[PDB]
Amino acid sequence: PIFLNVLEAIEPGVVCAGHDNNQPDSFAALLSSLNELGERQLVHVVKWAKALPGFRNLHVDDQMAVIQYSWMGLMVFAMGWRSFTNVNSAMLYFAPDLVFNEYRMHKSRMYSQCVRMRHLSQEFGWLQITPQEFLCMKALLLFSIIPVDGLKNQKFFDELRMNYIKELDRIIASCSRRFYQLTKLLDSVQPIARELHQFAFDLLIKSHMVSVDFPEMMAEIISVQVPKILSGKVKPIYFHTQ
Amino acid sequence: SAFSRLYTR
Ligand SMILES: CC(C)(O)C(=O)Nc1ccc([N+](=O)[O-])c(C(F)(F)F)c1
Repeated sequence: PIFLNVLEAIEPGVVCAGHDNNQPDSFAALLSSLNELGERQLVHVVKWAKALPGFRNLHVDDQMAVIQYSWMGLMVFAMGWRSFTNVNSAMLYFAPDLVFNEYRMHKSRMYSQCVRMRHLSQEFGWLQITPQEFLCMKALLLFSIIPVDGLKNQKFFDELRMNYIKELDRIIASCSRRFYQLTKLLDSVQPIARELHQFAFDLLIKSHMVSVDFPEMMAEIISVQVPKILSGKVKPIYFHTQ
Repeated sequence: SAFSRLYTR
C-alpha cells in the first residue's frame, strides 16, 4: 500500500501550545496560546505538505498559496480527529496542554465554532471513519480551496486533486454510499474554517485592545491571505451544493 | 514574506 504507507509516515507528531494551565483561565491567555499553537502547527503543515506524493509538481507559488488557504481547515479536521481518538470527543483536544472543556469554549469567545468542531469530532465516531480514510481525507483538504482568478499552473493542481480523489475511491473499494458520507463530511469542514477565519481576522484587527499576541507569520497570513477568502476571491471546492 | 522565507528554507 504505497500511498498509505507514505501518508502514515509523514503524519505530524504531537504539537504543544506552551499554555500555562497552572493559572486561572483568561480570554487573552487562551487566545494568545491558540495563536502560538497555530504558528507551530503551520510549521508542521509545511513539512508535511512538502512530503506529499506529487506536491512538488505544483508551481512553487501554488504550493505556498494552497497551504496558506487550506491551513485552517487542515487544522480543524486534525483537531477533530485528535479529540475523537484521545478523549472520545468529550473536549476539544487542541494540544495535550490546550484541552477545551465547554467553559473554555465559552471563555474563548469562539463558542459556536467550538460546538461545530465538537460535532465534527463526534462524526468521526458516528461514521466509523477509519484511520486510513482520515489520512486520505486530510490530504484532500489541502486541495480543496483555490483562487477564483486561477492558480499559476491550474492544470497541474487539477490533476493532482483528481489523483487524491482516486486514492480515496481505492481506499473505499456500497462504495457510493461511503463516498457520499465522506464528501459530506469533507464539505462540513469548510463553513467551520470560514467562521474561524472571520473570528481570527476580527481578533487581529482588535488585538491591541484585548491584549492578544499574534506571532509574525500568523499576523501576516491573517492580514494578507485570509481576507482573500473572506472577500470571496478564494473559495472552497464543494462536493455537494453549496 | 515570513511564510515564503520559511517555505524556501
Ligand atoms: C485563533 C487562531 C488563529 O489562533 C486559531 O484559530 N488557532 C487554532 C490553533 C490550533 C487549532 N488546531 O487545530 O489545533 C485550531 C483549529 F483548527 F482547531 F481551530 C485553531
